[PDB]
Amino acid sequence: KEFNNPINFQDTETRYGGIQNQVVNINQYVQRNPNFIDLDNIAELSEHSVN
Amino acid sequence: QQYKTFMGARVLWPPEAADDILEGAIRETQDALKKFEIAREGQKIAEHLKKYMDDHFDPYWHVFFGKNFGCQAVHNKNRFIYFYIEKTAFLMYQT
Amino acid sequence: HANEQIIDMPENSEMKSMKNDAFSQAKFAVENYKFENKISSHIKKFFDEKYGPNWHCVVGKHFNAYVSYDSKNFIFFYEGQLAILLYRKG
Amino acid sequence: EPLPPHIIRFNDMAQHLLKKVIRQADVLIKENPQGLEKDIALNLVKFVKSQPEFKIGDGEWQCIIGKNFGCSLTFDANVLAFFDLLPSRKSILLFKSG
Amino acid sequence: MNHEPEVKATDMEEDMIKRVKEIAINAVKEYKQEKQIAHYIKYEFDKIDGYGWNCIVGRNFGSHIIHQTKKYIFFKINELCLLLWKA
Amino acid sequence: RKREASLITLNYIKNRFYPSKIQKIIKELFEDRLKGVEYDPNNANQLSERLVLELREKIKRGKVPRYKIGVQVVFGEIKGQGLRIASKCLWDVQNDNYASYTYTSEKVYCTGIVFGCYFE
Amino acid sequence: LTAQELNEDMPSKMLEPKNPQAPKNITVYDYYTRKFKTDELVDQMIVHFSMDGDYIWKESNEYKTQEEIRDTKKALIKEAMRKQESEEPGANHDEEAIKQTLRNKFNYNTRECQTINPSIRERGVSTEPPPSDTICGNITQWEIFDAYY
Amino acid sequence: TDKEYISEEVQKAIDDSVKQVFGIKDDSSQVTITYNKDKVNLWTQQIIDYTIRGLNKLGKHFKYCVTAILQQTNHAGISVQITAYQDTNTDGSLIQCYEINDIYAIVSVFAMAV
Repeated sequence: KEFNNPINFQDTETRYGGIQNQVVNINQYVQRNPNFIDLDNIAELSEHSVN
Repeated sequence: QQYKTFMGARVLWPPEAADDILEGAIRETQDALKKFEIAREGQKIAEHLKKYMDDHFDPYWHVFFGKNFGCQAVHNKNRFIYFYIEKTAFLMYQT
Repeated sequence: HANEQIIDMPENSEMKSMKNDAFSQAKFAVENYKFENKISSHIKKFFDEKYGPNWHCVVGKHFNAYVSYDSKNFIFFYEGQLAILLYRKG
Repeated sequence: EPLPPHIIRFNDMAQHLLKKVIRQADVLIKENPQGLEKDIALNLVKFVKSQPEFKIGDGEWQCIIGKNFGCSLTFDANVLAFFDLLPSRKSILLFKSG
Repeated sequence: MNHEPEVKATDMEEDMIKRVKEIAINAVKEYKQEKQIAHYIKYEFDKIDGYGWNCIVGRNFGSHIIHQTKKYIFFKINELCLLLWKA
Repeated sequence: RKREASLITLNYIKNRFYPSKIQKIIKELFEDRLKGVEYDPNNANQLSERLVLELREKIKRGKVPRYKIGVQVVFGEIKGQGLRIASKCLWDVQNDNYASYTYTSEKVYCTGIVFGCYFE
Repeated sequence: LTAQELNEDMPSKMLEPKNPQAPKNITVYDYYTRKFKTDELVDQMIVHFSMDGDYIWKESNEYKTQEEIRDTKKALIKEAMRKQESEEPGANHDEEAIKQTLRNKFNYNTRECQTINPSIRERGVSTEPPPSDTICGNITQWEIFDAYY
Repeated sequence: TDKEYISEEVQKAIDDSVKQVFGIKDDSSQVTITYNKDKVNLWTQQIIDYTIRGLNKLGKHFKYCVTAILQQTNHAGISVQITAYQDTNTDGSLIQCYEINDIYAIVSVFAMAV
């Protein structure tokens, strides 16, 4: 008829994400003499009217 | 516009505020109103609630409850709570 | 008939333009729009245009309110029967 | 070793250095409360400059303290410390720009 | 309407100060957000005045910052305060 | 309140305050099991799994039953390595929710995303 | 963008991509526009953990820029070293001292600037409408006429 | 069986999305797009929309949660793990890890009955 939960709902299965290991050099240079970061302190505002 | 009844109170169903800050908020007003009445000494219970919000949540809450009013206000993301109880409608928003 | 107001506006340093436009707008806003929410949308929009943003105003026939504001930006006046409240914060 | 209440937005700095800045920053705001942000900024830059083994070179220590400010700065690698003290509720930006 | 800014504290050349208020009106209309405004100023000022540069856009703040000589300018637009400098 | 009694018919919902309640529950567990912040070898990956199994049961304990729980944990080393873990779930608006918490140490970061979907 | 039919002619509902937790709208005051500006459409996409980290690869576009910055700073240090070594006889100034020697009082002034912030203040305002009194009046033909007479 | 969940179909949907963003495929690195801090923020929003749209097309009456994890040029021991409190003979979930030149990206998909 309408929507009822008598059916057992318990069972649990996991899976295991990962990535494949590579070379140490990686052909990349750590960090930049300077670095560019744009830091806000203000919290994004939104207006709602209620009567 | 569509209201809803949760924790013995009539709130705007799409809960603008986060559902933890809202639950603790409504419950404090109901436990404030069980002590002080709106009809007699109605200024006091607002100032009690305003200070309470600043203690448990971020500061500079504005508190506005009346039997009849209409407001359009700018608030922070998920920091707007508007609920009716019996006949009296309680608005408040963080800045 | 607006027996008891609360005026906490700057007044000094030709900022009476920002107090007088509270009494002036209110009168024009109330008679035309005739809807509590829409008043709070009109008065706010004006005061943001002229004196920069983060103004909150709340208009009701009967309401209680305790709030935090920016010193010398808060005015509470009765326009006729209606009771308009506007103030800056942030 | 106690550390006063604070909210990290972004910390691109060693923990040893950051902890030492926050302690000073809390004590320095507590000294002159309801005091101007530049007065607190000045004395904070003096401290971090004055303290030895705190220098990472390149630019020069320069601190910005406000309640409401967005920004975008070019700084030296692992030298920028942003934090906001919970009791004061005032953000503090401290870094070196080359 | 948005009237032209007013430079409070400044150390810029008669040619430069014009280019700053220029970039300032362009930036304010293009981007709404306070961080996005700053982000434009800098990246434009990285083409004209060499790699190193910095920009802040605060409604209410304070500081002291070390800047290269003739490469500092603080202009306050109507109810918003923009501080930029070099190195 | 006939419209309210009606509202229960279309969807029973049982909207148990999913966001911060779970966010508080996961936060409390993460701190205890992270133990040594310094430890991020290759033999702790197997131990980082064990964490995830424990997590999902405590989600059942924290006033969820009728909801359908799916949790994804990510445990990673940071070396100023710039990565962004975003998500977006196709669900019934205001009828389901998500819970997220991230714990950043000096040398290690652990983020726990928990998805709950109502079922009848 | 599909709809679920619910069994036994229940009110139809559906399932939308949009995350509900994300705010409905987002409003960010423009100074050019000079009035608050609302954006009904939102990015409606939740991020658990964001991390922007200094880390560049060999032969980027962003590396070349970093090299130029080093080469300019180096050139200024080299010139400043060489000029101090050329002017002075057998100069023993270290490269670290020469940099500190390059930053002057008339080559790096250090200004302080704050904005004028109004002190926050918390006030109460209770508005109670005029008292409303019950009145009871009866009117009969005689009482009208009695006054009229 | 018109409705029902299938392992292959989901994997195919994610492949198409990862291809749609930056994969001509064909067994040769015809493109190379190294991971910027600017482009990462855009890619996530692009990938996730494309994955959902992909799942939507063939979609039955399954709700779909998709999380996008990006990683800056590996070199950092990351381990992702997924568990679903859901009846077996009802739904299954899958994750698929991709190795696309400089950028490394893991995509997860939860399936929930309706």
